[PDB]
Amino acid sequence: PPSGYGVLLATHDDDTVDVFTSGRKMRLTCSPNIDAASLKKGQTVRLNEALTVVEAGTFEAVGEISTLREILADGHRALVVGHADEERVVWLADPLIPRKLRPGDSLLVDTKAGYAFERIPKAEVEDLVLEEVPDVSYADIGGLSRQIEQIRDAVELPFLHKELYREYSLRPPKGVLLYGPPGCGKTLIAKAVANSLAKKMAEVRGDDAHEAKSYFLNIKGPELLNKFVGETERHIRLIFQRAREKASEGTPVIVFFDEMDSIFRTRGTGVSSDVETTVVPQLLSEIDGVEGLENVIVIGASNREDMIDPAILRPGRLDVKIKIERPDAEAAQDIYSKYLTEFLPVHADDLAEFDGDRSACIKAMIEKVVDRMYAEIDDNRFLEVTYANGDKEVMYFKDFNSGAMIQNVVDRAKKNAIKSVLETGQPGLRIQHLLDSIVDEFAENEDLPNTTNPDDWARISGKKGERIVYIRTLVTG
Amino acid sequence: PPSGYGVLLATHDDDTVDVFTSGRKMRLTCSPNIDAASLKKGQTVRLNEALTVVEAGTFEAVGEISTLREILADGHRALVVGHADEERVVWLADPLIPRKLRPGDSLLVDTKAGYAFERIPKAEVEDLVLEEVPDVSYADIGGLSRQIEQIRDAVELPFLHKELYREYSLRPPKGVLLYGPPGCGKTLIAKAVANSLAKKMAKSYFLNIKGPELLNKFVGETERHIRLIFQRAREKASEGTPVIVFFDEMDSIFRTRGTGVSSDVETTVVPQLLSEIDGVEGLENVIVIGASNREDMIDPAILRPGRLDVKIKIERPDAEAAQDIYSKYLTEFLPVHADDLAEFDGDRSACIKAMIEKVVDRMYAEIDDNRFLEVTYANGDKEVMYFKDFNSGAMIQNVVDRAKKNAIKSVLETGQPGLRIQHLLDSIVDEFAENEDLPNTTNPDDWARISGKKGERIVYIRTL
Amino acid sequence: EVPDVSYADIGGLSRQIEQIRDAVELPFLHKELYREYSLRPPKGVLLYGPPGCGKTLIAKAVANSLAKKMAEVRGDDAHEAKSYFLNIKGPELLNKFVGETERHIRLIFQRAREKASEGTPVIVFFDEMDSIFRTRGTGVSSDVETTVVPQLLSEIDGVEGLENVIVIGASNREDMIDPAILRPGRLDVKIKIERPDAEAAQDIYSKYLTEFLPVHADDLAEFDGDRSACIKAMIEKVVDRMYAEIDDNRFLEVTYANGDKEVMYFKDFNSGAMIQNVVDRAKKNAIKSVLETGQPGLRIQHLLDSIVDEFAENEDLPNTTNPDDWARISGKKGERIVYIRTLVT
Amino acid sequence: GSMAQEQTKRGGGGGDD
Ligand SMILES: Nc1ncnc2c1ncn2[C@@H]1O[C@H](COP(=O)(O)OP(=O)(O)OP(=O)(O)O)[C@@H](O)[C@H]1O
Ligand SMILES: Nc1ncnc2c1ncn2[C@@H]1O[C@H](COP(=O)(O)OP(=O)(O)OP(=O)(O)O)[C@@H](O)[C@H]1O
Ligand SMILES: Nc1ncnc2c1ncn2[C@@H]1O[C@H](COP(=O)(O)OP(=O)(O)OP(=O)(O)O)[C@@H](O)[C@H]1O
Ligand SMILES: [Mg+2]
Ligand SMILES: [Mg+2]
Ligand SMILES: [Mg+2]
Repeated sequence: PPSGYGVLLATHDDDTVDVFTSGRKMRLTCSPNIDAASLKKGQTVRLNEALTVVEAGTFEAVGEISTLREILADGHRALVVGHADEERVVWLADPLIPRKLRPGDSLLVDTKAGYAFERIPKAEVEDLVLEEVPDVSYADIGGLSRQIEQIRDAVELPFLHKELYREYSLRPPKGVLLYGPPGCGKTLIAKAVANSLAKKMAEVRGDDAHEAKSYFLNIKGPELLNKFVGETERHIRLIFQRAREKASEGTPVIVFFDEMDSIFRTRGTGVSSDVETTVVPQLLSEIDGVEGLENVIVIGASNREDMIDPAILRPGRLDVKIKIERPDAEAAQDIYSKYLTEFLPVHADDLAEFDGDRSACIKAMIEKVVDRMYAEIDDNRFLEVTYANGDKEVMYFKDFNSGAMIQNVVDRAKKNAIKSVLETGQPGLRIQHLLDSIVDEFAENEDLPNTTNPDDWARISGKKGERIVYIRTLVTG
Repeated sequence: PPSGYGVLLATHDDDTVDVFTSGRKMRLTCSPNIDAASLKKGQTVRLNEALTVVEAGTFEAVGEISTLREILADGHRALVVGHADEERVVWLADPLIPRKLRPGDSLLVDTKAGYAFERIPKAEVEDLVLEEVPDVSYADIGGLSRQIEQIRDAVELPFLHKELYREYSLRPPKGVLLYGPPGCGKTLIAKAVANSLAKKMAKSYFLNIKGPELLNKFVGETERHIRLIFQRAREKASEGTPVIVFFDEMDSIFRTRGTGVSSDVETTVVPQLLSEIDGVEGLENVIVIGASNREDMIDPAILRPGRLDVKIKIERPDAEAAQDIYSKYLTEFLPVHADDLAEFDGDRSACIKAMIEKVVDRMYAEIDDNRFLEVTYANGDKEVMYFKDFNSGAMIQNVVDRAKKNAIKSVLETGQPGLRIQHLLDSIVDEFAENEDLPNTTNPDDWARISGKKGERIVYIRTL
Repeated sequence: EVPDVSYADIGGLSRQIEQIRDAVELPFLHKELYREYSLRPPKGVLLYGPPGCGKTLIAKAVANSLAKKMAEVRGDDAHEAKSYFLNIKGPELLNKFVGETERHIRLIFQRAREKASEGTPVIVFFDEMDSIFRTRGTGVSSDVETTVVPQLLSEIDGVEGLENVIVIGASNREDMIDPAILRPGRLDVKIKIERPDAEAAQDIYSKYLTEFLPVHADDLAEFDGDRSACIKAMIEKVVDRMYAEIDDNRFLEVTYANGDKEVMYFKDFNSGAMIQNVVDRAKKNAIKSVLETGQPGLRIQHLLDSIVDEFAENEDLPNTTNPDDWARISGKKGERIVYIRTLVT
Repeated sequence: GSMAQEQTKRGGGGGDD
């Protein structure tokens, strides 16, 4: 049978309720089947041709998004403004009396019915902060065991043992700063953290899909900056409001500021841009202000620690400072082992001397590669550096080795092996291919040096005691 | 006979549907002729006087158009903004749920019904990000065979047999950086490889963006322009087809993030690009190709292995490369002098080849007739740098154009339809009568690099 | 939520708490004497100093005290008690449209003047007003402050002025603050928060190392179970180690424009936040040891090596002698410092 | 050689029903 719908306004003990439909409000009685006490405020009902309330339900449909301004004294009505700066009070529905409401929260309203049904999540945050879960895990990271343990203890440990922390009256750190030379790996650690966080909530909690996406708000560095006044501050405030409302008792929320070395500026610096004076104080007030966050972790990745404002690096805002160093020999071996797995096509001639023991052959190849790469020979001499004292110091390729360089060398060796397979026809991977790839990679970076190169002065001049003033390429030709 | 129309909202297990008609929502029952299972959300339904659905057609093609803001987590609703900044949370029809909708997409909606029917393509967004069809081929480029081989290996091969790469677990290259002296043909190689990849597929898309075009008076516009460019690239590559993004003249924008220019906004533009290449979100089928005659001025963070890992150095053409370029720009169909044609007995190819050989022999000589510059180094040794060390491809093009202009003058003065070898020979020496921007100030960076190659710092430059 | 902190949770600041009480609580506790002497409460309060030294701590402690006073005076409703403290949170007033931030400021101040009842103060706290505080000519990217500052300074004092509203500002860059707003009659009380000394460090450690924290039995063995004596001895040892002129505590070498050389230790760049972080790191080490070995207890060596771990973590953060705190020492020497080098290993 | 930030000025607009 054909029937219409209406919006319930109030319930009375006379078994009669007020329903708004067809643009007018009428007081109608309910069917015997339905229970008056079961009905709630702000939920829809289904009428009939005789106007008999037969079915209940909830309202989920379209509506003009209204900005909530304040909550009245009675607590059941709310003041909202519309697109045309029209202010009006509306009865709050049952599901809004959930997190505590705040001024400026978007609400779904029906002007004719005058009821606010739900809070729409802010669009300026969700459409951008969320990202797809990377495949990188802690297993796929090598040579940074101490850093991995430290970041684990800073992020995941406090929430696994909540009672132990409560007994000592300790709280999780309010900020982590990852820093180091380029290519040593910080976005990889961020990927591992994001993957671990997604795994923790998708299975151990098992709430629903896409919920793991909601956590770990990832924001690129300059993307918050925009051409307006107060827009960046509005974005920051919306981000932190979302983080605060998504942070639960023991459930953490991670805000990752990629490329924090240039966190919108260094305050008191920048001839071309002066946005620091308005963006830095907002972030400084959001973190460790008059009202402080409870279970929100701020993680930043930087390549120039000096270019970050000092007031944000002090303890209480970015507590745990994790430094990633360029790999040494043992770390280089681990990094190579992270890529040269026992599943690559291995040449039969290279396995001839190992009697088919692929793992031993790979280990020996890794050792040979490391020895070649870290050899102190004239072939490995890259640059000479002159300082204020003038002492000419030699710098090899080992001083610029990184996990990215190791991956590039391995990929180039794989490409050379594929070329050999295509041309000659013999399948497999050869150690000589790795050596040729190393030689080509080292020779391809002869044009990198310039008059000045950062990311190494803070590590060289500290021991040397004098600033780098001259750089020369060594014997070539 | 008369029958109305309505908008379907949802289906129920009781074989009942919700229909929006005349600005009101009603509960209806499908007719026995139609099947309730086949119904889809947002589909137009034909009603009758008895308020019974009897037939369902296609979706409405007219109404308002709104800008999409976000997609709600429930997967059945979307927040959009109206013409007057009015915000509506509207249902998504079945067709909406190519690539998934992104913020900024235009949706055909009707506010009273509250449904989004169709994604409406916009010409302005397509025009903002240009996608031309390159036509330059590998044939048009001569004297750079090994560089063409390298760029084929770094681009063409990974997509020719990508299944082999997956078997070998090899990651296709993500960045190629062409560098060298100016005028050596940096853009031609990129255009040629783009055209070859377009012909190879049997579909690809190519994005070309210049340097200064990514500069704005305000702050926060270049970064969002880069973000939009990479979003377009990701949208095009989501289908699996490779996408090439070419940055032209990277020397001007996103220089060294350190001191660099004493007053520049560069410090806030390079990291964004970095975050677009290496980050928590990783692009899959996007290749970034950059060309800059000043490789030392590029940001070392961009030049880190993994981003622009492939590095190709173009060098100034030698005598054989000059002959190749001349052969490329001199065809058999080109008119030649009657005397030369009679000497070669109609063998036009031999005539043009011999003329090219004579021209390239004239250009490369140590005689004091082709003196170009005088260079005095730190040791004080004076050396005459002739044209042999500055034979760029654009210079060859200018030589050919000047020779053709001289041929036009000769044919309009005498009337004989032919081209003389003496025309090109005179154009060789007339090329440097007018500046070609090869000479520069006291201590140029190119001459500093040349001195570093030589081993003694160049201090004095004199025109000859 | 009003912060749970109280004045008893702030250590090393004795004169400053007295001043902040005299500015706010005293005029309303003794209205009769103020009327007799024809004295009115100070119009503005200013807090400044190195970051992490406790400005926001005082700002929230005074808010908690005001909330308690209003609860025990007017009524037990939480909202009315909390409504007498206003939070700005920085550049919240800035808006895209022209002339809207001024309207927001005017609304705020008119509501503040309507709220006061000559016995109930209204407190407006500008958290990190360095954004609004600008010299009207230092702008490079935008000059919205050229419009914001006149409106605020005219609202504060003018032909129509506020009577019993206290404006509290907290800042870290005092130089960037506009000279006009740094005037008697607008910011009467200039409270300066200084980095803790030895006694202040001991007081802060006592505030954080409470006697209720579990202590290892071996530590209590020396004092035979006297928890307070053991804890105070540990605090004394920790503050002695941290405030010691040892070759391992050398931090930075400072060279001025005139050429004077100064050796600065880690104690120079110390704050209450650093002490709290050291205590938290020691507690983290203790709980990790408890998990690994199965025995409870916080030891002294945990504090001793947490100190060196923290000092090593923050051992290298210099940047082209940015005058965050170098201005004062440079003025003492005579010329601004230009050269620095890290003394590590 | 400096960047700017924009402040908008809303224009009058009104509709009926
Ligand atoms: N254990 C490891 N240590 C270092 N690098 C690794 C390791 N494992 C893998 N890598 C490789 O190193 C490359 C660079 O890592 P990553 O992107 O984190 O550097 P980054 O910190 O982003 O550099 P920058 O800060 O200069 O952008 C990655 O592509 C990754 O494949
Ligand atoms: N094989 C070749 N080598 C070099 N130049 C060539 C070759 N073939 C043609 N040219 C000419 O070189 C000119 C420049 O080519 P291209 O645009 O690739 O470099 P470019 O970007 O102009 O160099 P620059 O960076 O100095 O501007 C073209 O006009 C073309 O006619
Ligand atoms: N007596 C004390 N002196 C200084 N700091 C203390 C004291 N007691 C505790 N602290 C800690 O110092 C930290 C920082 O203090 P507060 O937030 O008041 O200043 P701040 O806001 O960091 O200063 P700024 O805004 O300049 O960074 C607090 O988290 C608090 O736990
Ligand atoms: Mg990174
Ligand atoms: Mg070009
Ligand atoms: Mg503060």
